Amino acid sequence: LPPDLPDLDPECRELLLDFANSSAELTGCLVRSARPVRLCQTCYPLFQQVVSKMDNISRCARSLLMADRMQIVVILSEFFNTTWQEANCANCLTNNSEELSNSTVYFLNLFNHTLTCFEHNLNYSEVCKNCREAYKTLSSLYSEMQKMNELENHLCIDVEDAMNITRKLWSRTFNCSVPCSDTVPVIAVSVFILFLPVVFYLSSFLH
Amino acid sequence: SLPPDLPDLDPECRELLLDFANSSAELTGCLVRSARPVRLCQTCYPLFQQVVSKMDNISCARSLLMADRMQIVVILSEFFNTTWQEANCANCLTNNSEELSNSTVYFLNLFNHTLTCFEHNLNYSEVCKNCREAYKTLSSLYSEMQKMNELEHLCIDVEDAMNITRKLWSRTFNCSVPCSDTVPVIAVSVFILFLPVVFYLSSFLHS
Amino acid sequence: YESLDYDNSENQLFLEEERRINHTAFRTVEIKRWVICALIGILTGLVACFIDIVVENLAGLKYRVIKGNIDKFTEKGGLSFSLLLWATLNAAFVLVGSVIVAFIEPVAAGSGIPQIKCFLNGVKIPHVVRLKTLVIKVSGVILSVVGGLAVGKEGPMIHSGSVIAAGISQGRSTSLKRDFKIFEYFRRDTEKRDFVSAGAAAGVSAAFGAPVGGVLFSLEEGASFWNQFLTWRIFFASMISTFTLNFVLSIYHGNMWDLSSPGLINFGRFDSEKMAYTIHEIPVFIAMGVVGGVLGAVFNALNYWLTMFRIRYIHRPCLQVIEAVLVAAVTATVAFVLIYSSRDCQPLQGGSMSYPLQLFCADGEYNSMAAAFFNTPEKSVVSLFHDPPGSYNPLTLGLFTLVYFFLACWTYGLTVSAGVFIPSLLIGAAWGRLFGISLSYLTGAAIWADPGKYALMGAAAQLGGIVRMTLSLTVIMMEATSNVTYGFPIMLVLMTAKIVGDVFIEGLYDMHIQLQSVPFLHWEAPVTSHSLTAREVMSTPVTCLRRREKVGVIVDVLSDTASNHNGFPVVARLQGLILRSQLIVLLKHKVFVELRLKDFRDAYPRFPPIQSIHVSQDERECTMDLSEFMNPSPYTVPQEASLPRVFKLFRALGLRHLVVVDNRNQVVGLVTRKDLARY
Amino acid sequence: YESLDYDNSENQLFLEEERRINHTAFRTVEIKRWVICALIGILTGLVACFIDIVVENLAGLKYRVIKGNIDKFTEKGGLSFSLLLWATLNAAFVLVGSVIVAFIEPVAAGSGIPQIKCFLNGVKIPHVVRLKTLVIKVSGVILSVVGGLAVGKEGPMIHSGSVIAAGISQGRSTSLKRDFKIFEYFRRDTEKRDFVSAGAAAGVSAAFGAPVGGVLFSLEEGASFWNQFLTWRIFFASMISTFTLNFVLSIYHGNMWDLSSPGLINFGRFDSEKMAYTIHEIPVFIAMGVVGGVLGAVFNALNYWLTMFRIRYIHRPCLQVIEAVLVAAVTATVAFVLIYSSRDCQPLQGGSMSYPLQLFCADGEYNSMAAAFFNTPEKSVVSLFHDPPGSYNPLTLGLFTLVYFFLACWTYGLTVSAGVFIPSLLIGAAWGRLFGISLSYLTGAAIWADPGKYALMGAAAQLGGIVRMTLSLTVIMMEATSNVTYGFPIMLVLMTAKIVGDVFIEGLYDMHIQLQSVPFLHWEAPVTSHSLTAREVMSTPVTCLRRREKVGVIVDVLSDTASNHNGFPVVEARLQGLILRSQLIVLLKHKVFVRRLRLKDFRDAYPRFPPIQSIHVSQDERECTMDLSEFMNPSPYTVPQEASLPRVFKLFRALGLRHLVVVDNRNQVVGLVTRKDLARY
Ligand SMILES: Nc1ncnc2c1ncn2[C@@H]1O[C@H](COP(=O)(O)OP(=O)(O)OP(=O)(O)O)[C@@H](O)[C@H]1O
Ligand SMILES: Nc1ncnc2c1ncn2[C@@H]1O[C@H](COP(=O)(O)OP(=O)(O)OP(=O)(O)O)[C@@H](O)[C@H]1O
Ligand SMILES: *[C@@H]1O[C@H](CO)[C@@H](O[C@@H]2O[C@H](CO)[C@@H](O)[C@H](O)[C@H]2NC(C)=O)[C@H](O)[C@H]1NC(C)=O
Ligand SMILES: *[C@@H]1O[C@H](CO)[C@@H](O[C@@H]2O[C@H](CO)[C@@H](O)[C@H](O)[C@H]2NC(C)=O)[C@H](O)[C@H]1NC(C)=O
Ligand SMILES: [Cl-]
Ligand SMILES: [Cl-]
Ligand SMILES: [Cl-]
Ligand SMILES: [Cl-]
Repeated sequence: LPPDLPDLDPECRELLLDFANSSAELTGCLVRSARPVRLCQTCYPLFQQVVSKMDNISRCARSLLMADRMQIVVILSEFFNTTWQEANCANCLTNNSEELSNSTVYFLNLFNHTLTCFEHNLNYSEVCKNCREAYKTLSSLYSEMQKMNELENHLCIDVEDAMNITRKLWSRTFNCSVPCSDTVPVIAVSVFILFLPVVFYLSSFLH
Repeated sequence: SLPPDLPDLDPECRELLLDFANSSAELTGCLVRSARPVRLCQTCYPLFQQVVSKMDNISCARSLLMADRMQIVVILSEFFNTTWQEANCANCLTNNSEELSNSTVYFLNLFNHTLTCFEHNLNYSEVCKNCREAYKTLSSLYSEMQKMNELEHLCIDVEDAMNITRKLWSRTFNCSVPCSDTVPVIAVSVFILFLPVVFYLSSFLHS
Repeated sequence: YESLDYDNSENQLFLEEERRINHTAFRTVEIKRWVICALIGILTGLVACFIDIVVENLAGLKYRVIKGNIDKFTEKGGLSFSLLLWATLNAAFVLVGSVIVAFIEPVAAGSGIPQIKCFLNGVKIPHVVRLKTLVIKVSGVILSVVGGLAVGKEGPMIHSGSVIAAGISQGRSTSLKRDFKIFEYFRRDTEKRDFVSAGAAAGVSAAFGAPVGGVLFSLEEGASFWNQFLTWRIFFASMISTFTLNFVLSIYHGNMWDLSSPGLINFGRFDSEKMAYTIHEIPVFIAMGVVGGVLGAVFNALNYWLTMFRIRYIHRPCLQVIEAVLVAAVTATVAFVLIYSSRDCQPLQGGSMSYPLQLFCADGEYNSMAAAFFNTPEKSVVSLFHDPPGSYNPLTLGLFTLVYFFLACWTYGLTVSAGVFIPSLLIGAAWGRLFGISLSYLTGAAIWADPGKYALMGAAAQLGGIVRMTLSLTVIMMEATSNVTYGFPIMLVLMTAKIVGDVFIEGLYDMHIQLQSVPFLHWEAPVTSHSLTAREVMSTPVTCLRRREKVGVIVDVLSDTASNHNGFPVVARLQGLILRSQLIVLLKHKVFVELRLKDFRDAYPRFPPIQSIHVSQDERECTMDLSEFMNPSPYTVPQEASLPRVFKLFRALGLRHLVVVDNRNQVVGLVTRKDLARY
Repeated sequence: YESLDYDNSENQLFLEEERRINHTAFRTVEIKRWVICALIGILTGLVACFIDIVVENLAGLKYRVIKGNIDKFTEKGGLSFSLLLWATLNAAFVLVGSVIVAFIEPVAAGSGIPQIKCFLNGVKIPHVVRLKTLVIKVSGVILSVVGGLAVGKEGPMIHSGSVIAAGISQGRSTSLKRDFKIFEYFRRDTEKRDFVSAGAAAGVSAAFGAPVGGVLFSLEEGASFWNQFLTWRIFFASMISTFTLNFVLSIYHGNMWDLSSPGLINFGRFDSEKMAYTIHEIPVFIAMGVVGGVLGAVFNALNYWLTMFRIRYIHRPCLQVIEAVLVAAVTATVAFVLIYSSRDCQPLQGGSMSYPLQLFCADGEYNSMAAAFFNTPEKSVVSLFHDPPGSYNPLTLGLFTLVYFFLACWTYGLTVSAGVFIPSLLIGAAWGRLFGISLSYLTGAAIWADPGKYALMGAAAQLGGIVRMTLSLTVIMMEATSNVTYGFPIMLVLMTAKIVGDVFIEGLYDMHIQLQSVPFLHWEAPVTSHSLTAREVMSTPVTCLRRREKVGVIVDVLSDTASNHNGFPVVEARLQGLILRSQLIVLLKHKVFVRRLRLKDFRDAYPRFPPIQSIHVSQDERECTMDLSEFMNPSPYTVPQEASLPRVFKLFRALGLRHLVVVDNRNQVVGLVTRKDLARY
């Protein structure tokens, strides 16, 4: 036989079976950290090693990627990169994807504090009292990170899911609301301005 | 007593997420292992069908599926479907994905016979002679199935086999047809291209 | 109101100069027209860029200040003081922009589309194409869009391009005492009406991204003979202006390789799968055209009775500045009242708000009535288009539609510069979208019942029911949507809206033309008027001169103070026709029997009166031969010619004075624009 | 050649007619124009759909018979028999198609576009709008396209829609001798030219999917005063035509609610973001217009000398049939020799070849010169616009562009019904794609140097250089590419192509008008013409009639048999009006000699007026008189004899006149302007 036509070169079968090992690991990592979204903080070394194992084959490149109309190693890496770009996991990682950044590890520690205060303060009025001060600094830090990453141009999915859980737990299912009676001064200035055109139209008609 | 699904999942739905995470990591590793010799639509056609079952057993649907802007189980099932209908693996399966159909296993049998007859007769003069009829009945069966699909791409499992066989027959074997047919084409071509000058001179002079 | 003399005299001085120009080799007055049409397009696109950039920066600053004040007093509890800010900020921009229209130049009020529509007909509104009008209209449309009125800024681009067109084509300033020695050949009314036609097309093309719709706009108004070279120059200027706007805005947006904003409004892409129509919903579109025809009639009638109140009462300049400020404060207040008392909230869907105001929502969501305001109306038109179903609440969209209708009807005759296309497209796309919600309710989530498709037909129906444009507007709508198959339901909707509108009321552009009492020839003679001849509609005691007329009776005819005529046939067999301006230039240089077309074009804007020129008693007995200064071949009709025959020589070859003759070539009667638009 | 008489007479019978139909309960006559224009649009769209389906199914069967024998003899030997089969099939189809044009009706040859331009200008070519002209041009286009000629079918939709528009606007068939009288009012030639304008516009919109280009086409030709409601009816007919074609083809293709075929050729969509242009390649676009003007001038010069050879020597119908057969045979052999000798093979991507030939290729590859032929030219144009770079071998396109340029130039003057738009667009998209391959090589595959974009500019450049039309062609290209921003380079390229091409030779349609001596009027007076007056243009002795004169004078004036004039000013010698020949024949056939003669009596013999040889008057009838007061045009248009030639030419052209009376300082008739004295310059 000639090489590569019905089978694979032996220095090319090993570079497919390790990329098969790290891709199953990455898929399992994604689906296990799927719904409590711990995705960008659990699956970053598996993603980086999938990227490295593709870089170690694109540097039998002609015998794996460009050899069929369907490019399985290409389309699965491109799926991983679309998953990684759509999650914006680069926001959760610091500069060279070595560890979690200081902004995210500080944010995810207040999320734990706010949930422990939610648990300890269990009628949702003792919840709304004594814990409005932690929700306030949590929401302000979220706005700080959001404008901070706007100074570069969604955030990381790991922090958006945490803030989504916290807001969904605070606004509904706790119903912590602010009354803010301001209807009566708003009506009186509304009626006063809307009464100016009939005065202008009558006094110009009579005179 | 934080309410269910807000901080974390209940274990009736958690374990269902876990065994969706089991069969989806097996399928990905199978897609990478049986990738370049493309045995994709026959190695793990049952691993694809167990994923569709585990995707049906989750319909705690509003818990896992639609609870986030990044729906990992949904996008991973869309990726597996988009891989499965672009590979056309339904052509390799018979009626309800039980086993391989009779036509495709007959073609793969002929492909195996064709490569063994290539291997036996190994200056490839003993290849072009004495092995031509296997290549011709293989190409005839491929054309028959390619017309049978168009009445209703083929399966990638048989298209890669025909691609290997044609790329092996054309180059690195250099089998060809002599085709001494240039001289009558020259004669019939020069006879017809000489009719306009006869027509134009005969209409010019007789006037 | 005077007519412009668009028909050339072709006198001996015209024939002598056209021989002198075709003796200098490589005659160049035709390439100068191409240079001028290119400059007209470039400058119209640049003015559109200036308006767009300044309006988005100033509106960004204003809504940022107002948003920062609602957010501060939200949980603190002083939202009364934040209504007072936005009422004052709207009133302060509208104050500055209404003083410069009411006190400095009132012809800049509204859109300038009736005035340019009257200029291409052939009457001259007195200050329509001056530089001061351009400056005031551009600064005023900026200050009225920033001042928060229910207006747009695309309509005033037609008048701006026409003023630029009449300005740079002359090579003079006339307000600054500048005489550039460059063109000098284009200082007649023929060239000016041609270039203003080009500038109006360039303005339409910059406003909507629709060059061919601009060409058809210029060919409808200004309905002349077919002129191949003029239509080709007008199309050239129209493409130049679209490309110039797009190229300068793509540099400003920071890309320069995406030519993505051809107009001042950009409808988006309608090549989707959900956007397709079928033949079974053609009478649905006819019913929408019926609805758009009757709502535009209500709009026009309520604005007719509102305009009639204002001409009799609110007609002092200080009194009509105060009206605009109050409309500004009331639009602010009604917007705030609908925003404050609203209940539906909504999260972000990818930049669909751009000032997301959380007032009373649940800390991840945002007030969606506040997103109907706080946007440009252009973005609201584009977002009623193209959004997936379920994106709008039928209560808040229905309540926004009802209010904006009366706010836009009450903001049309104000003394600001302001457009009405974008209010009409926003009204129509809003009730067009609500018709799609009910269609998607009554048939389930059917694919043909896409509510973004019905916002397009509804916007077409309402814009056609208010202003009754059919042929140019169909091409504008079909060219902004980039879909050629949409022009068949769009033209059915515009036909239906014109018919159902015209049964009730006249139409918004023609109605203000009629209220300002300008002559304004229509497309044809009236239908029950084919039985008239020329001898009914003609002015029978014609004042005439002779070929060799005494000077003391030429100055006597021009000084009568009851018979202010500008056209005089010189006879009594007809020999030709002379104008009042020519025969004043003849008396100024004392051209007696006791000048090479430079002099008849020297004093060309604002010829001096007969009460500025002194003829001695000895000079009133000499003779002035008019034989080489008259139009030797004026247009004539016989006395028995029917009124549709004489209407169409007059309108197409755009005339000023049409002589009626006997079969003895004896002058009996004279026909002009007033004698011929009063039927 | 005669003129239309587009201007209404407005005699006392016309005033009586309008006044009488205005006293009825409801005036239906303006509403009937809208239903006639809707029928014009529907029938034009249906004729385009019929041509499309029949050409698709006949040429589909033809290339399967050829591929089934090329694939049969390619391994056994005998490929010369497949060449003989393809040449014989082309010769047979073009034999049948050319024998029905050469022998039955020769005016259906070529495209109908010069004849329709002459009808909208006001010249009557003696068979243009006629049922036998329609059925030979429809069937001859199919046999011309299926027979393998280097022609297109989109061009002759204009003549087809024009014949439909002139036929159904009357409720009468003068060929089948029937009369279903519903449309009697419209038999007056002011209506007929206005309906043909809508039919031509509908033909343009069904051809290209460009309705506004149809309206602008039929406003350029027929350069009249602005008529708002006529232009709105023309736009109505044009939109209904393109919608009817799109709807019935979507039913035929399946997926009824997928309206994706507005015209017979569909350029695709140009928003792919590799298609965007910049401002620095604006002068690269001007340079392509120079190339298009030069190559179109070469094309027109070769076609001019070939046509001048064919007028003198190949003018018998049998020799024209033999010439049409020999071109169709040679086209097959030229195509086959380039397919046989080519060493270019490539595999199929999707639907890209539609009849692929694995002639000498390696069992999974197919011959790419065989895909330049064996496809429709519409598919070749669309693939040249939207294929990614690297999809075309430069030598293959070079040889195809070189031979198809000369095959299209040799095929145009043949006696077949056939267009030239699609070969011009294919020639230009071919060298436009080569010029993008060259720019992508020098710049090292720059993104701005996308060669599909340059195929579009070259196609417009070549179509501008061959036929030198602007402002209608520009809007057709904008509306087929569905892109507003492309109208700036396309306008620049068409300007450059027309200016470069005009300095060498006239346009192709103009050349084929002036080669057959048609008195055609251009848009304005030729060069300066203010030095030339009305006195020096017109016919100086004028034969007039009196208001009340003897009919022996009438018969002697009408039967002169040396002049054959059709317009006679009626005088005292002061001008009183204008009387025609046809009206005067109707006045003589009935014995109207000195109120029972209504205006419907002039519309009885309206296309075919009888000659003066059919009227027999006795010696006693010649001595009585005929008062021409109720019947003359009481107000003809009139210029003085000192008027400039541009003032004469503009009045005549914008009103559709055929007689213009030149007059004294009194009202005495001194001359007459009758369309050949405006065309002699
Ligand atoms: N030379 C004239 N002799 C008699 N009546 C005239 C003459 N010129 C105009 N009129 C009549 O005067 C009336 C008012 O029109 P006017 O005189 O203002 O027209 P004009 O000066 O020719 O041009 P314009 O309409 O632009 O003002 C009309 O009835 C018009 O026909
Ligand atoms: N009544 C007439 N008296 C004198 N000369 C005429 C008359 N009518 C036409 N002519 C001239 O005779 C020449 C031949 O033109 P012809 O007689 O064919 O004109 P026609 O039939 O009136 O119009 P057309 O042929 O353009 O429809 C022209 O130069 C034309 O101006
Ligand atoms: C047959 O095999 C060839 C390679 O041997 C395939 O060609 C590749 O095609 C893809 C896209 O179709 C390209 O991106 C690659 O670069 C090509 N490879 C080479 C080496 O050029 C071909 O697609 C295969 N055919 C089928 C039907 O699978
Ligand atoms: C916050 O959580 C909610 C659900 O708790 C998410 O809502 C879903 O979002 C997806 C994608 O936008 C939609 O397809 C679903 O219909 C939504 N479900 C419901 C019940 O609304 C929401 O997207 C989350 N937001 C963020 C920023 O993560
Ligand atoms: Cl506007
Ligand atoms: Cl407006
Ligand atoms: Cl064609
Ligand atoms: Cl053609």
